[PDB]
Amino acid sequence: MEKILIFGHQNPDTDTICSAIAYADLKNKLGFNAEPVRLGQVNGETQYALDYFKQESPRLVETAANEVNGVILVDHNERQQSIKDIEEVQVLEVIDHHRIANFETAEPLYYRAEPVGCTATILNKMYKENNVKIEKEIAGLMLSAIISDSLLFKSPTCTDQDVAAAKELAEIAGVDAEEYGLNMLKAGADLSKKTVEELISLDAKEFTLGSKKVEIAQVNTVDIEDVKKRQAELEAVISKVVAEKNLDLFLLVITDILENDSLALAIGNEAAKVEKAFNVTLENNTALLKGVVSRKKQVVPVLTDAMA
Amino acid sequence: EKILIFGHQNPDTDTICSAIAYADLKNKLGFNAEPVRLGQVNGETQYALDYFKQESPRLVETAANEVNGVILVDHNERQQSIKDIEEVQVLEVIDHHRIANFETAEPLYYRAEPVGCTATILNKMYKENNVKIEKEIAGLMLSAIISDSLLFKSPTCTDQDVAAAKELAEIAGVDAEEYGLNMLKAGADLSKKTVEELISLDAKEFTLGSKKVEIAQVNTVDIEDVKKRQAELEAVISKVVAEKNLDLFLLVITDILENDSLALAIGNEAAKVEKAFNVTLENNTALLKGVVSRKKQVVPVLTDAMA
Ligand SMILES: [Cl-]
Ligand SMILES: [F-]
Ligand SMILES: [F-]
Ligand SMILES: [Mg+2]
Ligand SMILES: [Mg+2]
Ligand SMILES: [Mg+2]
Ligand SMILES: [Mg+2]
Ligand SMILES: [Mg+2]
Ligand SMILES: [Mg+2]
Ligand SMILES: [Mg+2]
Ligand SMILES: [Mg+2]
Repeated sequence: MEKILIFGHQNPDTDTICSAIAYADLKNKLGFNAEPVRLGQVNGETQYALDYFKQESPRLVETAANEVNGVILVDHNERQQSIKDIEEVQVLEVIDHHRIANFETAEPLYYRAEPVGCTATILNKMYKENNVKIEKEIAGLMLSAIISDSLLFKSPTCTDQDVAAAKELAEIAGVDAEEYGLNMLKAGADLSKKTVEELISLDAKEFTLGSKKVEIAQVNTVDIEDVKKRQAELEAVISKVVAEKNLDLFLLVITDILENDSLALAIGNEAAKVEKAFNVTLENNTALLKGVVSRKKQVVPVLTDAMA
Repeated sequence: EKILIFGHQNPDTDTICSAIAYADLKNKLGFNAEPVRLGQVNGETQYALDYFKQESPRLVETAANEVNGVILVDHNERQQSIKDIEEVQVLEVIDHHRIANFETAEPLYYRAEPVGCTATILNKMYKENNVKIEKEIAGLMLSAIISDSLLFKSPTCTDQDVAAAKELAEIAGVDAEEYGLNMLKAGADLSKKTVEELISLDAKEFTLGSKKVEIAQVNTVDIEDVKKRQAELEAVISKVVAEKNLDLFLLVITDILENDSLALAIGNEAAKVEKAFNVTLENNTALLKGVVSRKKQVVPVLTDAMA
């Protein structure tokens, strides 16, 4: 039975780790041969979930073509967010909830994207479609992904489907979603103890917006000022990445997850397009974005329109 | 509120019938959809609309003057879609092709399955939403499946396609084999067709690596009947190659009873057809035994060969 690898994006988050584990479980329970893997270090929010539910971290890989011919992507599609040698393997399936870009196949495939708040909400439907029981620990990881992506049901990407899926999965997992979820989210927002290099990379994604090359990184914090007081250090590492990767823009979004507001720090030739996108004035490279917490819903679309 | 649903340029039975069927499902669920088309209805699709007493979808050239959002069926690539596709939001895609030249600003509902026909996916969607398929609509969906599968002979045809067709033929009240052989024959009637029509009726454009390609297909019950028009075919094909700056125009002339095709290849990259199929072009043509599917048996190997 031909082996496949399943993985999410570079700089993995809880949905990218847990949705890879869950979809590999659904495949293997149906008699196939899948291994969930990861493309970077597990963050502290995800580690809390894996520890709580007694599950192992997926194996770390740098490339896939040395191992397999076919892969499945979860929680992303764009080539520059994926594994370094993505061109060298066949993408058999994608299960995702993002915009589509920089993604091509030579052959027909199973591509399933729904504009819901979490990839795991889609995988929940797929377990039921295939008459596979969800084990307690698997449901716990799927719940963890929904809580992470929805910021405990506060994010504007959260839908009635995500809420319903979380209710089902919390019951299967044997946990109170609010109590568990608060503890998990707090494990991820712990950060006056992280390097600025980690801050700008632990939830960074690259994009192309028209002709322009862009990186958008986000930090969950419970306090904007204990990030903002490090602006000189943040500018030094961000400017280095801008030069090395030839970026037109690096946008750091520092989100207060308990107030649902964000501070932007924008560096690069196209920093003024942030002003157009959010109707905002950059002063000393920053601006407050009130209400903005979602990169896929509230940052990527307007930044595209402003840049074009 | 108002949305348009449509398939590819040079519409086939799946593109017309899946647009009609998905609009029906949206409308039965309380939404506001109209199915439209991007080109003239072919003789196969016309046979189906006459048989099931259904009108042809309204022909449109642009969408942005009418609506803000659209739904694509049976395609995704921009160059196969409506000319002003960049000026509207794509809300959903239901499809069974490779993905390319397709980008959105926002998340969307994208549902592609590597099955034999878009209508096979829509059949599942009616069930997921608990909506009854009307007799006339089931016949159109059936027509789409028979068309894309060449009466269950194409290698794209899966067990899901066969199962869908069996349910829909029962709802439609027809024998699939008898109706299907007749419908397919209606599209294989090339007697009143100009060579301009022959190379455009079922033509699709692609970019394969960095090479610009057009692949047209024609259904026949006698390859040699179209092969005797080769000089006239080469005239119109070469005109297209020049006008569109193509690296390759490939005409695939398919014997729908024998499951073989004759290739006619014109353009700088014609020799890549020899590599893709392990054949030798003689006077610009080569027999491709077993080859009937563009999405499964032509596009992938041509892509490899041209890389
Ligand atoms: Cl009519
Ligand atoms: F995610
Ligand atoms: F089709
Ligand atoms: Mg993610
Ligand atoms: Mg996600
Ligand atoms: Mg996430
Ligand atoms: Mg995120
Ligand atoms: Mg079609
Ligand atoms: Mg089709
Ligand atoms: Mg077709
Ligand atoms: Mg076709």
